[PDB]
Amino acid sequence: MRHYEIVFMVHPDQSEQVPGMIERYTAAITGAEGKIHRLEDWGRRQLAYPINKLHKAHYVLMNVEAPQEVIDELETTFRFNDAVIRSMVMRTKHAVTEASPMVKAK
Amino acid sequence: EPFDVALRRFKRSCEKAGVLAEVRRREFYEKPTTERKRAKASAVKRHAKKLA
Amino acid sequence: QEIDYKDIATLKNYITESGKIVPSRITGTRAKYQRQLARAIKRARYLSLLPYTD
Amino acid sequence: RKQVSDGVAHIHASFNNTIVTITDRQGNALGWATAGGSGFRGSRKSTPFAAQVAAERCADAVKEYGIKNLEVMVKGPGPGRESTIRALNAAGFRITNITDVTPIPHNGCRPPKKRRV
Amino acid sequence: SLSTEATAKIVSEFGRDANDTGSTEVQVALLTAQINHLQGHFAEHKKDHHSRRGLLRMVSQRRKLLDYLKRKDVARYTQLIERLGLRR
RNA sequence: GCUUGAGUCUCGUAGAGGGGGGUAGAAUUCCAGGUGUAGCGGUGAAAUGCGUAGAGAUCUGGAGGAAUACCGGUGGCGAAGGCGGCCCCCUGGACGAAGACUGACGCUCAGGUGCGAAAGCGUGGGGAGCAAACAGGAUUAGAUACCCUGGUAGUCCACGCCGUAAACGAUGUCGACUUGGAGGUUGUGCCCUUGAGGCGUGGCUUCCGGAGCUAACGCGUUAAGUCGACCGCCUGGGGAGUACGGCCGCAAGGUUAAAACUCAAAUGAAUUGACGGGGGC
Ligand SMILES: NC(=O)OC[C@@H](O)C[C@H](NC(=O)[C@H]1NCCC[C@H]1O)C(=O)N[C@@H](Cc1c[nH]cn1)C(=O)N[C@H](C(=O)O)[C@H](O)c1c[nH]c(Cl)n1
Ligand SMILES: [K+]
Ligand SMILES: [K+]
Ligand SMILES: [K+]
Ligand SMILES: [K+]
Ligand SMILES: [K+]
Ligand SMILES: [K+]
Ligand SMILES: [K+]
Ligand SMILES: [K+]
Ligand SMILES: [K+]
Ligand SMILES: [K+]
Ligand SMILES: [K+]
Ligand SMILES: [K+]
Ligand SMILES: [K+]
Ligand SMILES: [Mg+2]
Ligand SMILES: [Mg+2]
Ligand SMILES: [Mg+2]
Ligand SMILES: [Mg+2]
Ligand SMILES: [Mg+2]
Ligand SMILES: [Mg+2]
Ligand SMILES: [Mg+2]
Ligand SMILES: [Mg+2]
Ligand SMILES: [Mg+2]
Ligand SMILES: [Mg+2]
Ligand SMILES: [Mg+2]
Ligand SMILES: [Mg+2]
Ligand SMILES: [Mg+2]
Ligand SMILES: [Mg+2]
Ligand SMILES: [Mg+2]
Ligand SMILES: [Mg+2]
Ligand SMILES: [Mg+2]
Ligand SMILES: [Mg+2]
Ligand SMILES: [Mg+2]
Ligand SMILES: [Mg+2]
Ligand SMILES: [Mg+2]
Ligand SMILES: [Mg+2]
Ligand SMILES: [Mg+2]
Ligand SMILES: [Mg+2]
Repeated sequence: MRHYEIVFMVHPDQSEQVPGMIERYTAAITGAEGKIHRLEDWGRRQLAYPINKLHKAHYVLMNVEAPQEVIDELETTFRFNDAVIRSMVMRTKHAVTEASPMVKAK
Repeated sequence: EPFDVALRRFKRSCEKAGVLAEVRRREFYEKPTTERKRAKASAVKRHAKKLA
Repeated sequence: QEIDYKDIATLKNYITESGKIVPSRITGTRAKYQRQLARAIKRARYLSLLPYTD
Repeated sequence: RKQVSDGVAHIHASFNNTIVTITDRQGNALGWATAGGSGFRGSRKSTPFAAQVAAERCADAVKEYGIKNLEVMVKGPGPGRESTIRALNAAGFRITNITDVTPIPHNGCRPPKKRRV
Repeated sequence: SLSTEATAKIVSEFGRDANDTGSTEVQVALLTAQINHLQGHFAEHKKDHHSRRGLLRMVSQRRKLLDYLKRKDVARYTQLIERLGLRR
């Protein structure tokens, strides 16, 4: 059982479809009997460099436990969804649940 | 802010960044063996120096 | 323990104003932590939490 | 014939020649001069004096515009990156911001072979 | 590349005791399982020479252990090679 | 029989180890458009070349290929060749702590079988930059070169072939033993209150240096010291790693490998001078 960390940035104009996206992704995960160890939705922060002629984006962090297949599906939805401009799936040694510095600063 | 103080500031920032040395090194191609030779030579001197 | 790529504040202690990673011989960091630092800095630069250049 | 108070200066300083162009903030160029174009012809154009005279000629070329605030950027390693910026002061422009941009390829393309001189 | 449970169950099946992980039979059984597992990987990745070196090391180790067992006694050797489906 | 060699299992650690697939930023080139003018580019000096059909410069957008500033290290990994952005998938090895297990299962190998830089070859793609050949401009007494402007194969990918390098540590593999010092990197045990820190104990690695060894230079616990096991190889310089034959290869060629003849030398290290378009005063 692999633990993953997913960070994805979405076009700010779709940012009211972010409460929406989180829902289906968490759905798929628990659908596969996975556990959302951490969800954070710090958003509307300024980019360091422009991406796609844009200067800000909505961020979402999700530390999850899941099998590979659900992870690969998620990746493809990220690839095909036009609202998401960046995404990055990483493996983690164990489950992490303590608050990220992005929200503990808040 | 005086102009001249901004000039030396800019000069100091440019010297710290090291862009000019990078450009003068990327001007022509260096074969990997030769680059490795330079690196080894620069290490054998820094050592035989620090020791001295 | 692990150096987190999201923790931007400490990462800005190891990059110059131009965004280049500082040599470990200047920051006095151990080699293992320098490697984790470089990995985290690159990871952050991908997510645009840090700039590649100035 | 328009007036542009805030202007940019671009200083392309190569190992052989110096080019100074004053443009507006949006990048639409409005005057230019070169060390070779200033009267020098040949290796003489590589001298920092030629860079100063090129800066002066460009300043003359941009009098008709109402340029008084010059934001300077310099690109290149050649000997025209410091004399030129000291001549723009003598010309009279108020230098507000000065930046350095110089292409660093991050190991992109193979450079030409070494000269065996 | 075998999971811990698969290794443990192989050890339980070919060894005298659940702790008998060093016997020749269980060593040959684990080597055979790993080789069979890696066959698919090398079917997909024909230019992974560096990993194929470790696979060849496993093959040579099994050959040596089987030769030792054959010399030691032929009863257990024949039983094991018939149970594992090895030509020789 | 045995457990000390060899191996298996359990828990962790570090790593540019390998294969596959995605993706990011910088830069070069090209294309389209905007601004705008007489140069640009290049050299020792020039000239070919590019430019008012509007270049070079600057801004915006797009296409494409290749390589991954910084980190970066006398750092790390790999049997060697080699391996460097980031992410995922598959996968090899090494090391450490503690314990259990097997019970000499080992070492080294002629033939044999694999892997094997770059260049090269075949088929099919791709082609930004660079660039053998080549063209032009110089230089020169001549310049077929060095220098300049261009430029094709190639460099890139897939699948095959080739099988060679100063493929080098010019140092075969394995095991044992023999004074020290300073470092690097990576584990781990016990303790200051641990993170910092103080004592140990493993692996890998860099530089000095003792005895000893060596022709000398030097090597020196990672030996070129003291020994044992096995393998490879040498027998003056040329002729020659050539001819012929065999094997391999699509080919370039590779591999195995002589003799006639000829000379009395060829060679290594160091020493004193002389020189140098080598450095210092
Ligand atoms: N017989 C004949 O063919 O020509 C006469 C030859 O002796 C000339 C002599 N040439 C050179 O050194 C070559 N060195 C390598 C680069 C190219 C070339 O330059 C030479 O003196 N050069 C001068 C330049 C020159 C003068 N007249 C003609 N050419 C030179 O500058 N040489 C430099 C030096 O000697 O250190 C250096 O080689 C150089 C710098 N830049 C260039 Cl190009 N070469
Ligand atoms: K691995
Ligand atoms: K026993
Ligand atoms: K060229
Ligand atoms: K001559
Ligand atoms: K070409
Ligand atoms: K070949
Ligand atoms: K070498
Ligand atoms: K150590
Ligand atoms: K230690
Ligand atoms: K001597
Ligand atoms: K041998
Ligand atoms: K002879
Ligand atoms: K051919
Ligand atoms: Mg010049
Ligand atoms: Mg050139
Ligand atoms: Mg194993
Ligand atoms: Mg790897
Ligand atoms: Mg990979
Ligand atoms: Mg134009
Ligand atoms: Mg042989
Ligand atoms: Mg090749
Ligand atoms: Mg080809
Ligand atoms: Mg072709
Ligand atoms: Mg050329
Ligand atoms: Mg010619
Ligand atoms: Mg001629
Ligand atoms: Mg050909
Ligand atoms: Mg050879
Ligand atoms: Mg080599
Ligand atoms: Mg040899
Ligand atoms: Mg090693
Ligand atoms: Mg020594
Ligand atoms: Mg020895
Ligand atoms: Mg000797
Ligand atoms: Mg031959
Ligand atoms: Mg040959
Ligand atoms: Mg032959």
